Formats: sequence, structure tokens, C-alpha cells
Amino acid sequence: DQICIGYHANNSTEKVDTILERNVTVTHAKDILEKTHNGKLCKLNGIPPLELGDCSIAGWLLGNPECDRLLSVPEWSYIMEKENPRD
Amino acid sequence: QVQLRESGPGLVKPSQTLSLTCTVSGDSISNGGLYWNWIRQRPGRGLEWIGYIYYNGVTTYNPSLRSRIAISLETAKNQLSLRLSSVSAADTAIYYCAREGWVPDYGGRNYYLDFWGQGTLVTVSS
Amino acid sequence: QVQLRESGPGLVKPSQTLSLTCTVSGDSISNGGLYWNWIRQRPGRGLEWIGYIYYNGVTTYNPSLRSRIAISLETAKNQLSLRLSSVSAADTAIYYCAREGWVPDYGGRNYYLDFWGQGTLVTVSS
Amino acid sequence: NFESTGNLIAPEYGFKISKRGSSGIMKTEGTLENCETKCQTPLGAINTTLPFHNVHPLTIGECPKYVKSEKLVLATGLRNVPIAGFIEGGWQGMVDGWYGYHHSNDQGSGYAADKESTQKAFDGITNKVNSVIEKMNTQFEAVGKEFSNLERRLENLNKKMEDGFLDVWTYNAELLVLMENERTLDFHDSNVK
Amino acid sequence: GMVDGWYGYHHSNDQGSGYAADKESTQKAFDGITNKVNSVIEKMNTQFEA
Amino acid sequence: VGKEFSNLERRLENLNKKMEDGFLDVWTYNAELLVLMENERTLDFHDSNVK
Amino acid sequence: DIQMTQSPSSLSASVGDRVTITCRASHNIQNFLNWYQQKPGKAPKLLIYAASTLQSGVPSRFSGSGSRTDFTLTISSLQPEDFAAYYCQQSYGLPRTFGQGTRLEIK
Amino acid sequence: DIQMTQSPSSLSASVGDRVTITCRASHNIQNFLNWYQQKPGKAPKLLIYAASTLQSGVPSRFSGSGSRTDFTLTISSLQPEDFAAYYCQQSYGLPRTFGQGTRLEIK
Ligand SMILES: *[C@@H]1O[C@H](CO)[C@@H](O)[C@H](O)[C@H]1NC(C)=O
Ligand SMILES: *[C@@H]1O[C@H](CO)[C@@H](O)[C@H](O)[C@H]1NC(C)=O
Repeated sequence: DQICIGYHANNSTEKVDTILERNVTVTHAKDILEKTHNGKLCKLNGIPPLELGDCSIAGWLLGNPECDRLLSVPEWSYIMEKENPRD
Repeated sequence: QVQLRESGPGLVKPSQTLSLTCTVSGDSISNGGLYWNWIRQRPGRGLEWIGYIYYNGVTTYNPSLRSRIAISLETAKNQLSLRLSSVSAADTAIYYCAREGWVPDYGGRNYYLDFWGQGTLVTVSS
Repeated sequence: QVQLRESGPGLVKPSQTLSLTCTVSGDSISNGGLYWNWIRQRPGRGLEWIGYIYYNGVTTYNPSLRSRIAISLETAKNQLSLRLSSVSAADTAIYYCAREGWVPDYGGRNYYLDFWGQGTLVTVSS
Repeated sequence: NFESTGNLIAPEYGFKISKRGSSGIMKTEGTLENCETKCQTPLGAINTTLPFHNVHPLTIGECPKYVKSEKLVLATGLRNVPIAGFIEGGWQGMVDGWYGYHHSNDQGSGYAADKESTQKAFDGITNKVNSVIEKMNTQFEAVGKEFSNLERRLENLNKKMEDGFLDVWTYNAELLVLMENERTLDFHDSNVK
Repeated sequence: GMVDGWYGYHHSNDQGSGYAADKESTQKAFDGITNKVNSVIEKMNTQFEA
Repeated sequence: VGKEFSNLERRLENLNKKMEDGFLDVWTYNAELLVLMENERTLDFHDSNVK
Repeated sequence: DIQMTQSPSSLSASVGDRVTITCRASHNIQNFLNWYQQKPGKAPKLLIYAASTLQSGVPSRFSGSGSRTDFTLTISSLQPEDFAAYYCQQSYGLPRTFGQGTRLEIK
Repeated sequence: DIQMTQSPSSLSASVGDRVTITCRASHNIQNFLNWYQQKPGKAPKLLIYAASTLQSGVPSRFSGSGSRTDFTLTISSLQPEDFAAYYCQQSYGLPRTFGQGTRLEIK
């Protein structure tokens, strides 16, 4: 009897674009773009950020009376500051 | 395809808790990775943002309601809910739920509300 | 594959000339386009760079030895040599030869020493 | 040395720099949660294994490159076209490879992969993906800068530079994905032929 | 001879010859080409800028 | 090409450096990518021509 | 947080007229302004997002543009149907805010 | 020329501990710092080149990073075998220099 040459087909619904063709279904694809985040501010490499919150950088370093919790100066992984801080 | 529907008690007495539920249809609440919002309109007044919840439990609020508001979701039913304690006359409003989508941009994701529900009226009275 | 081997007199008397030879094997001394270095360790003390020669005759030295040092190579034998005049007790050291490789970088070729020989001890005494 | 005849606000304390590694200042109104990350953006933490992300231009950590795009997907597989050969579409049965044979005979039929062809193509595809992703070079960097209100020309230069590079890299990332997907699909059709 | 497409057939026969386009092939190629042009030009992003 | 900046111009020095490193990455990328894309096509070109 | 000032408070224009409504932010909101159209009895509809992009299904008569701190909504060829309050939304920060709403009447 | 200061002069740590050794340059050496491991009786082995890249064959427990004037060598999961003097090398200029050498003892 006959020997046929063919290729794999799958039930994949994953689609890709090409220069001259769009919305093409493929059996496999590698999504190379990360589309998610967890919405949280975390400890980078296990070390917490400096949390200024309401304090500005000048407030912190000068010692704004309301930034008295920042006087302990722990190690930072990054500095977290509100846009348009009050203190 | 995406629709948002709302329900609630209609009438809340002063000093009681207001509780509304939004049902999301055609958009999996837990998979989209989108933010779900609550907005309201008091009579006369314009749109006031209430707060939002991410697809997970991370939640943010309008600071003016920080002593009174809670927002949560149940992934199992595709539902969002709003809870306001110590409700008074000022809380009479049309409440709306909405979906927050985005555009990748030069300054980071640029958010907007495309799908809105019909909303519902909550009256606060004795 | 690349190995560096060293030899020399072992003992040098004060005020004599110290002369060491490094044989390069598995790396053509004249074709790689790499720099060949001399380094030493005095007892107690850490690594001190002596000088280097390019695959061609361009040679540079540690300024502290400018009145005493010469470096040269013989392409025919894949050999490097170090010569120090007016040798004294301070020159007792383990001498090493090494190959300088590089990484193309934002600031220009970034040099490092990958292959080192075993080195040899030179004692200066009466 | 300080000297004053009036109007001096003297420091009492100085700040010794005890650690000088890279960090950065992030602008955000959220708070720290009890979680960990290797890469943090103003919108939230990211756990990534891919070369690009579309969360935010600024980040602190060892992060993917940011692009102004909703989607970058590389075909690795075959066009999924659902007793007949490649002309008609893919034999549904094969899971042991990409290209293969039906083998009908008198002992019994049964599909089998062509291991030589699939393996060469397979390595071709994995090398292709690696060439696409290994060419992206990122580093820990405190990208954001602040400018005063009298430095608008410089702020605009800085912004233009950053937007300019984002357009170049977004363009290169999207163009490369599209050019490669076209060639990937031609590659696979060519290999079956 | 042809203006009704890009690729086509001569069709000589005993009733009479006459070229005709292969509409299936030309249309697929045509859309390929217009998509190609759009991919080339739609990727350019400009803005009003001083 | 080289420029010097004072110690009070770190923001500008970093901008300048980022710009130069940025263009180097773009051109290194373009040079390497073009060589690889062309070598793939060159070899296909030759196999195609023999066929 | 960042407050939004919307002006005019109300407009009156004839069918075929072109009008403008503007948004002024108290801070730099970097192309993160959205415009909404609210017809009586309905939830607000998005018209324009990210300063100048129209939402799918929005008539071509609507347009707008802007930059840090200042944006404009332009409505050309006003039709009887374009009766609505129009609102300015600032998506830049977390405590998202809106302007007062401009009431546009069509003659 | 450019001098290198290395600190600590010595370390003592247990097996499984993580330690750090740092390099401080008198000048900006722009990512041109190399780290070497010298076991007694041997020529120094290259561990890290160009501030943070490991040399082929170097165990994954070794890492490091840095920028102008300040670099760190981090050794995690210390094993009995990681007994060595560690040295800072500045490849930035022609009269290449080294730091003093940090002596790390393992318990
Ligand atoms: C892609 O094709 C599917 C049907 O297979 C269709 O539902 C979807 O809308 C198409 N996507 C686009 C962007 O046209
Ligand atoms: C990233 O995801 C993996 C699972 O794929 C998990 O094991 C790991 O802990 C996550 N990383 C962080 C920092 O949470």
C-alpha cells in the first residue's frame, strides 16, 4: 500500500502573525512577551525597599518632623516614594 | 461580548451597610489580568471613582472612603462586590462597575474603562 | 589546551641579573594578537604586575622597575623572557607568566588573565 | 570646613555611604506587601522567564526588555492545518515529531515520525529561538531621571532619547517576530516538501 | 496579454485561445502583498513634534 | 566621540553614556543580525542555485 | 491627589457647528487622559483614550489632542444626537479622578 | 597609578555560609575589575571577569557585581574547598594593579 508524507496537526488555538499573513493558527509557539505582574510591591532579592510613603527624599534626609520613622535607616533594595509626596 | 450586570437592596437605612454585587459575563474575572472598578454618581454631582480590585485580591480605594469601604471578588462566580459601612444621605448614588483595559505606552500601561454596566440606584433614607 | 611553562637559574646573587624564560604551548605567540604578561609574588606580599609584551615587540612596564627591567619575545620558539638588572633581596619571588585575553565591551576591550603558568621561584642570596 | 556669620543651618549628621550597589528610586503610591521578587516595576512585581515585557518602562531589578507592544509570539511549530499528506493538512495522529509517515501496509498502518528530519528541524527551531532571544541585552538600571523646571530642553532630550530607543527596539522586536514567523512557516513547509 | 490578475493561464483549445487570470492564486498573493505593504508602513510611528 | 563631564553633571554623563551604549547595542544587534540573516540566505541561495 | 479642572461648564451650539471642551490637570499626567460621553440614563461611554485615540465605534467627528497638563476635545459637525455631559478622566495615578463634566446642548 | 583597596583583610565562615569581599578603586575603572582565587601552591585562577561574568568552569556559587569605583564578590554556600586568597585586579589602565588579597578560611 501507499506511504504518505505529512506533518503534525494539533488542537492548538494559538495564533501568530507574519509579514504578509495575519491570525495564523500554529501547533506550537513561544510567547516571548510577559503580560502579567502581581500588582504588589515586593522585597527585591529578599531585601525590603525604603518606604518613604508620604515623605520626599529631602524630607527623609533632612529629617522632616513627620518622617521620624525613617531615622533608623535600614538597608534598602530600592527607594519607594509617592509621586508628589507631602512630607 | 462583555457585559456587566448589577444588583443590590435598593434601599439602605442610615447607619447601615450598603452592599452591591456586579456579575461579569463574557470576561473571566480571574484570567484577564485586568482591574475591576467601582464608580458612582450622586444626584447633581459628576463621576466619583470608588476603588478597584485586581484579578487577584490586591485592592485600592479612594482615600475619602478609607474608613468606610471594602472591595472584594469571588472568582468562582465572576463577581465583584462593594461594601460601605456607616452609610448616610451622601451615599445616595447610581453605582456602576467597569472594566479597566490598557494601551502599552511610552509612560507604561495607559488605562481606560471600556465596558460599563448599567448601574443601579441606591437610596439612603429613614 | 593552552599551557605556559617556566624555567630559570633558581639562584641569583645580589647585583646580578635575573633571567627567566616562559614557553608558550598550544597558543601561537605571534598570531593570537594577545598580550603576554609577567607577574610576581614576594614572600608575605600579594600579586605585583611586572610588565607585558604584545605579540609584536611593543612592550610596557610597571614604572617601579623602569630603571631595572626589560621584556622581550622570540616568535620562533614561542618564548617570552624577563630580565631584571641590579637584583636584590626584594626581588625574591615566585614569578609567573600569563596570557591576556579580552571581552569586547562598552568601554573597549576588557582584559583579563585566563592562562597562567605554574611559575618558578627565584631566590636572591649570597 | 564650615564658616558662618549668620543664616547657617548646620548638619548634625552626615550620611556615610555604607553600601554602593545599584538600586534606584521608584515612584508609586502602593505599599510593601509580604512577598519577594527579582524584578520590580511601579505597577507591581514581575516573575519572568521571557526576554520582553509590557508592564512599564521603568523597573528596578534584573528584568526583560520593555516594548510598546501587546503581543510578541514566535511560531515554533507548524501551521496548524486541521490517508492524505501535507497537501491536504496534518495527519492528526502523530505526537512523536513534526514531520512523518503514514506507512500503510498489509501488516497494518500506523503513523510514525521521521526522526532525522524532525530532529534537524527541531534544533533549527531551538537555535532560531535562542538567536532571537539571546541577542537581547538588559542590565540592572535605574532608568528614571528627574529634571527641574528650568531644564525642559534636557528633559525633552532625555525623553526623546528613551522614546526613540523604545521605538527602535519595539520595531526590531515586532519586525523580527514577523519576519521570523514568515520564515518559520516557510521553513516547515519546505522541510515537508 | 493579461490585465485581470498577476498569475494566469493561456488556455489554448479548439474553440479558441485566450488568457485568463488565476483568481484564486492572484487574490491570495494580492492580499499577501497588501498585508506586506501595510506591515511595512504601519510600523512607522510619527507624531506632531517641535 | 569622547566627552568629559564634571562631577555635578552625573545626570548628563549618564544620559550621554546611555545614548552611546544604546546606539552601540542597536548597531551591534543590527550588524550581527544582518550577518546571521544573510548567512542563512546566502547558504539557501547557493543551494537554490544548484537546484 | 491630581485634580482635574474641566471648562466650559456648559456649551450651546447648533447642528453643524464645531465646539471645543478642555481639560487642565493640576499635575503632569503624560498622555493618560480619557474622555467620556454620558447621555442621560446611561453609564458613560468611552470616546477617546490615551489623549487622542478613538475607541472603536466612536464617530469620526470626535477627535482630540494634548500634552502634559492640557488637553482638548473637539467635536465637529455636531449632530442632534451629540447631547451629553462630557468628562475628563485622569488615569495617571492610583486614586483615579474625574473633572466636573461639561454639558453640551445641541440646536 | 590607580590603586586598589580590598577589604576585609580576612574572613572566617562556616560551610554553608554566604560571605562578601569588596574592591574599592581610587578611580573610575568602568566595569574592568577581575577577581582571582589563589589556593596555596598555585597560580591565581580567574573567577570573575569584567565585574560580573564567570569564567568557564567556575562554580555557580560564585557571583559578583559592581560599578564605577565599587565592586563585590559574593560567595554563597561556602564549601571546605573554597579556601583561598581572593584578589582584586584593575584592568582599566596600562600599569595594571592588584589589591592586597583577602584571606578566606572555611569551618
Ligand atoms: C482569528 O480567527 C478567529 C476564528 O478562528 C476569530 O474568532 C478571531 O476574531 C480572529 N482574530 C482577528 C484579530 O481577526
Ligand atoms: C516564579 O515562579 C516559579 C514557578 O514557575 C516559582 O517556583 C518561584 O518561586 C517564583 N518566583 C518568585 C520570586 O516568586
